[PDB]
Amino acid sequence: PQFPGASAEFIDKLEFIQPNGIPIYRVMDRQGQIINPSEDPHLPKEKVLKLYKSMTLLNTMDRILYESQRQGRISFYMTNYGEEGTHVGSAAALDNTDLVFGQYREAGVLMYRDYPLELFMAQCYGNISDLGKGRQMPVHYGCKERHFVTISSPLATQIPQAVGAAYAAKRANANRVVICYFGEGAASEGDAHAGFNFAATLECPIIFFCRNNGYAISTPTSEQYRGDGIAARGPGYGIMSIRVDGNDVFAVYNATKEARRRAVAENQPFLIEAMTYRDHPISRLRHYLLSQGWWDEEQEKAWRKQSRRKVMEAFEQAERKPKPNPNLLFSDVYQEMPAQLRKQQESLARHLQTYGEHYPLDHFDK
Amino acid sequence: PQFPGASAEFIDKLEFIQPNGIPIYRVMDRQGQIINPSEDPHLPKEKVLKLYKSMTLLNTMDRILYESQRQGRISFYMTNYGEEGTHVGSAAALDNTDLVFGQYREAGVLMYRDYPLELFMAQCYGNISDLGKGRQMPVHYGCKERHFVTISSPLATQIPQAVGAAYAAKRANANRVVICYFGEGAASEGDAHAGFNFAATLECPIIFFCRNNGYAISTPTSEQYRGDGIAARGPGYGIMSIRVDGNDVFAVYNATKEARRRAVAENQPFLIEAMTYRDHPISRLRHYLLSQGWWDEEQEKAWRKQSRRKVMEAFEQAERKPKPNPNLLFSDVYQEMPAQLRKQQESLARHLQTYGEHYPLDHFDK
Amino acid sequence: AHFTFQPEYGQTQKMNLFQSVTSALDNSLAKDPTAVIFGEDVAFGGVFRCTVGLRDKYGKDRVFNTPLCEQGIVGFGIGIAVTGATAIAEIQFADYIFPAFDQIVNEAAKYRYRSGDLFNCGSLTIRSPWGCVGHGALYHSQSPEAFFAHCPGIKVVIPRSPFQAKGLLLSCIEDKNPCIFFEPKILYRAAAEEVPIEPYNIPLSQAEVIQEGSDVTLVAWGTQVHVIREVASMAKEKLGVSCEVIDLRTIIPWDVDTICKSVIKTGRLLISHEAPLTGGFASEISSTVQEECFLNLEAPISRVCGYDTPFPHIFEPFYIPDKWKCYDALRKMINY
Amino acid sequence: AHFTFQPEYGQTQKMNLFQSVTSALDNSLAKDPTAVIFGEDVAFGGVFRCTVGLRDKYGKDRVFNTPLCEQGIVGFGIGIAVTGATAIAEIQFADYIFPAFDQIVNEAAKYRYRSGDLFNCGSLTIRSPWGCVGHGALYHSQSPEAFFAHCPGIKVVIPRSPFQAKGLLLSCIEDKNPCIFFEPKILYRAAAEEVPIEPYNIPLSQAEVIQEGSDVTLVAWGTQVHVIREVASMAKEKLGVSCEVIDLRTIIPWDVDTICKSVIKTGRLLISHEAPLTGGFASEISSTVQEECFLNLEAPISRVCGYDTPFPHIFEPFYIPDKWKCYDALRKMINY
Ligand SMILES: Cc1ncc(C[n+]2csc(CCOP(=O)(O)OP(=O)(O)O)c2C)c(N)n1
Ligand SMILES: Cc1ncc(C[n+]2csc(CCOP(=O)(O)OP(=O)(O)O)c2C)c(N)n1
Ligand SMILES: [K+]
Ligand SMILES: [K+]
Ligand SMILES: [K+]
Ligand SMILES: [K+]
Ligand SMILES: [Mg+2]
Ligand SMILES: [Mg+2]
Repeated sequence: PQFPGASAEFIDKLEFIQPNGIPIYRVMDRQGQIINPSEDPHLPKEKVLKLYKSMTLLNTMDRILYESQRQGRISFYMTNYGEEGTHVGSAAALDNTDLVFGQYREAGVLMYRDYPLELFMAQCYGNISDLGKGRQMPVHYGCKERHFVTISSPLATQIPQAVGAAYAAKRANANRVVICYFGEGAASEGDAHAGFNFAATLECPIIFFCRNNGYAISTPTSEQYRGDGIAARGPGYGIMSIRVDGNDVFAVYNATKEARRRAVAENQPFLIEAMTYRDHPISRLRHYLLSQGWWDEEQEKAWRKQSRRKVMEAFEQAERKPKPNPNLLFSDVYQEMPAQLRKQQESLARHLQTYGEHYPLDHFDK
Repeated sequence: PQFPGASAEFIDKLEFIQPNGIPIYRVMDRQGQIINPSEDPHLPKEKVLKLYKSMTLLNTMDRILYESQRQGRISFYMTNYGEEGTHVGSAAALDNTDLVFGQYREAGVLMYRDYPLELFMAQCYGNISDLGKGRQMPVHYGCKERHFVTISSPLATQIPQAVGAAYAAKRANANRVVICYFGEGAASEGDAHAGFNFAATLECPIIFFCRNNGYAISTPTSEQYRGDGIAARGPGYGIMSIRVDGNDVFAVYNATKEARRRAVAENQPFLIEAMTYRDHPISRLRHYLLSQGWWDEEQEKAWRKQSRRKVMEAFEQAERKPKPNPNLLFSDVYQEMPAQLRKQQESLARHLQTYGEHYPLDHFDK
Repeated sequence: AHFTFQPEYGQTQKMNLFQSVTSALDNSLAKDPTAVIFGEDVAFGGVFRCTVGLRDKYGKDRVFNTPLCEQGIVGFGIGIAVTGATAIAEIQFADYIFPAFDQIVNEAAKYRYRSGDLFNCGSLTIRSPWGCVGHGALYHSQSPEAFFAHCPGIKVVIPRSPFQAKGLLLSCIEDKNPCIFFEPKILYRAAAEEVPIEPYNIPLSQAEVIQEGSDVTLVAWGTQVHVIREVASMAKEKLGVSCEVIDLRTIIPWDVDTICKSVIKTGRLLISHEAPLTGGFASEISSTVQEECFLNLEAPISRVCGYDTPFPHIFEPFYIPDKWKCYDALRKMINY
Repeated sequence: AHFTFQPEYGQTQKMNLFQSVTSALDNSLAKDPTAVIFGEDVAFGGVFRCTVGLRDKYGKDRVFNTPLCEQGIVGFGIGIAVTGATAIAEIQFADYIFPAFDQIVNEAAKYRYRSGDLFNCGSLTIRSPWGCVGHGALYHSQSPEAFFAHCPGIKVVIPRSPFQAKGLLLSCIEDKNPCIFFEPKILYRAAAEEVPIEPYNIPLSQAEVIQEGSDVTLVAWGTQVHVIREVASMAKEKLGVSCEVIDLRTIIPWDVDTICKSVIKTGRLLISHEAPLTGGFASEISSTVQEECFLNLEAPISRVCGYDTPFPHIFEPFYIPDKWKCYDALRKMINY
């Protein structure tokens, strides 16, 4: 051999390597029964109830905000249907300070981390309570306190960024891991190849969490890739990989818990591909709760009622708050405000003094 | 299962898939002996002598142009040392009209396709005989007649382009294949991920030919990737792949011939990773020639002499030709010349009329 | 809404802007057997419906989806064009054309020049939704033309209506140079007018004076043309000012002569665009007009543009160079 | 050579431009434990020697090579900066910064604004070799600053000498906004002068009048500053013209006041840059100066720039805006 590119022997016959099916890891069946006792995480009742309540509260909020979008009360919305288990299950396996990068289906991570209903709604309405100052489109959430990096629209850009944050974590040596969520469509972007390769060659403690639901808008996966999903790409980058049942919160939890443990200890990336769709994560966990004697019909009714009420109170409040001062359109472009940008801000103030009646000033703060 | 992302079954235990060594295909040993008779391509004496002469003539040209660069007679140069076999061997397996995309180490493909020494040198000198009109840096060769797409400096950009040309070939249905050469360093660019994935999902008749020599400038492959080379990435994209001995022209020929046959018949991509270095391809083939009674010391001396002479005649001619008319700096920006660009051309002509003594006009045509 | 749209080649039919794009694409594939259309989600008709019915009519090998990768879409398109086939690539939003910047600027724009015309990708056209839409915020509202304007080798074209869009898109598709065609998405449904059913061409690099005037020249492109048309009306009504309204149409190579001829006559110029001020294309027009019409300029050229910030969500009403902002600038310039 | 280089903070030492960059990087890593330097081939010292000895001095975890992927290098740098650590990324040639355009324009530039300052990547600096070099042709000669000038949220800085390079680079590294620092590669070895061994800062967004004059204002940046300095000498000697020479230094946010103050005094302005004319940054300076100094302008502002073509190999001598081209334009402007 003696080649500086790859360790291998010689072969004397011409043989092309064919795309050599990764199995889907499952812990509980559609009836909520633990399939293999040695894989039961035996999470405490309080934690499991928190998984269930976080998922259902997200679903309740989704229903109301979806309707809100349909009435044109908010300009855009993305639901979390089918993704409640992948996000609450994986979030439960993380340490509270582990940094999260994501895209559009990660609100369940924030919900598990106790992000206020008031803040989810402030962002969607772009009101004065939004720490994002109403600058981005709805569902572009971010929370510095809960280590959830602000979402941006360009797909996959957060992947190599998540790798850099992980490299810095390694250097700071404080036992933290970074998790980066993305869809199978986003995995087609060049930024995905960059992130996976950099994470492996620079030995970064990061978990890549790919949600594969078979579609990127109208595009089926048959038009997205030809190998065996995204999990099959991991080995080629030298990344430990696994495929899991996205409708099974326990399977998701187990895979994320072990990936986190090894990523932080070994400074090596892990790839988890969770299969989901359009046997729903909420339905399956509820069956489990019943079998343990941890939930019943009366508790379900009381919760559905308390959650609807909590969501509507936040909703009504969000709608009556004013939007931020228009001056906020000019700050944070740079940390400080360049004199030429201030000149533009002053230009607007002068314009509104004269033509203000033609603008929706009554809706904005100050 | 029932998931639209990947065909697979369930697994009841948590198991991470580990980066599961691809062997190096070899046909002849370092002593030029055929290792396995069933793999001998039994190429005719005339063809094999052409492989040998193309490789050595390239080496002779490299020596002279390298020295030329050192004396500052040409502004830049890239040699082909160690890559003579991968390129002449693969080029011999292609049909003459198969379209080639490459980067900096592909001059042997042109040499095999009988590209004139005069044209290799016209491009390096940027003289009047250069069909490229002296616009690009040396060794940025291109030949429409020999279906060799003009080289550009940005790494990997030619990969998705090669896939698009292959898709068009498929549609034109004329039994043609596209081959695209690149280095293992270039395989790290996002454009490489794009090309591999598009080729698989759009079913394109293309051969990806990756030269892996263990280094990208000063960077060893340990800092370039962590999986088992580039060949190991093929399966994950759903691409048939193979690794071959780059110092063995016959191994290279066999792999390219079979990849071409299947790519054109099945409209599917193939990935060949040829291992090379910094047992030299020329030395190994010469041993083979001797064993067949096809070459001897006297023939070697006469050829070394005839090639040195051919190269120096082209060299002397290239150096005495003038450079192109400075007006050529303005054409081909667009097919036609915009009136505002013509205005700039006229501006230069006026400038030179007055300040011409300060420019090297004696060196340029007209 | 911040604007109001207001509406020889044979039979016509009422068409909104997305329908006129579909008509141009249909005419193209019908008369050019090599032509293919590809991108993100174009198979089922597109997220803005511009390719509805085309796959059923021309075949899945001619109207198809690619993996989600803009750099790939452009490199792939370039490769198709290199073989001589017509490649019409779609980038879902102009805001997402950036991953393909290297393929556009270092490759497509330079392909012909750097090969001495041995190879080219002149049969490539990239079409992409463009401009503000009321709530698109940072990544569904951008106007990237100025970034492309600094790249010799490509053409950048922006229509203001359905009739203009079909004629200009057909010209881009047939032009022998790589073209980027930006479709003002706020007009996809909003603007509807009579459009010839058969193919016709509108010349590239030619501005259109849509209203003659004698006191000041107003220049814009895309949706902003309708804003300055309204501003012309306000100036006439409130100030007795005669405005000459010009739709630039082609960003590069632009129609320098039509603009200078107009300014030599009026002596005043106001350029407006949604894109940020600094580095915006109005700077190029202004510097050029100043160089060619110095002796005729009666007042400084004004640029009424978006502010030098990313495009905001809730503050959009305050960010755009609306009719009141344009009118006020014009009032001050007239008063100069 | 088309130019001629011509040369309080403590002890100094003669340093060429690449040595001054190394000195800035050394000072930075010494005083900032979080700082790391990464890119293509930076470990062994770089292809232009700017990082020689740094890995041996600070460790392989602080000065390291990345895979060959510019989009990755920038996204990775952004991620490091998001955690608050100083990230100094190298792009091997400015011509290769394009694959990273989306990460720079849609991500780094907008990071702070779009999160309401909850997150930022202000500790990121991207350094890259820039400008012509006599034979670099299309992809080793580019001056991309105008593309970046149209992007609110980033700073673009270009030095003209070793002393200026270390002070400006230290300011970029320490600035709280993502910065792109372009190093004129033709000066790496050519320009050598006394440079303080200890760290010092030169302010960003501040131009420098390097020569007072009263008849005309000349503005340039990078190597072109030396060309206009020579042109000032030619004008004085041959025309009795007093030229005010200004090094812009920061492309964005640029020093509008220093430039306008100079033009109000001289009444004439000539801007020169290697980059192509159309869409070049001279258009922004010209349009702005015209708006602020209309009453003082005695003649049209001239822009002496590269032609609107890709950067050629054998024709470089004829392409660049050399001293004779600048001088002739100045002669005509004076004669206006
Ligand atoms: C660079 C870029 N290209 C295109 C889009 C438009 N877009 C938004 S979501 C989407 C589909 C994403 O698919 P996937 O990553 O699989 O996630 P899913 O929505 O199925 O969860 C597309 C093409 C975008 N936001 N950014
Ligand atoms: C986009 C881009 N980035 C960086 C470079 C500079 N560069 C030229 S060759 C090279 C190494 C290429 O390595 P590889 O692809 O492995 O080929 P090899 O030279 O070993 O045959 C680099 C980084 C470039 N030309 N283009
Ligand atoms: K993102
Ligand atoms: K290339
Ligand atoms: K075209
Ligand atoms: K900085
Ligand atoms: Mg999906
Ligand atoms: Mg290599």
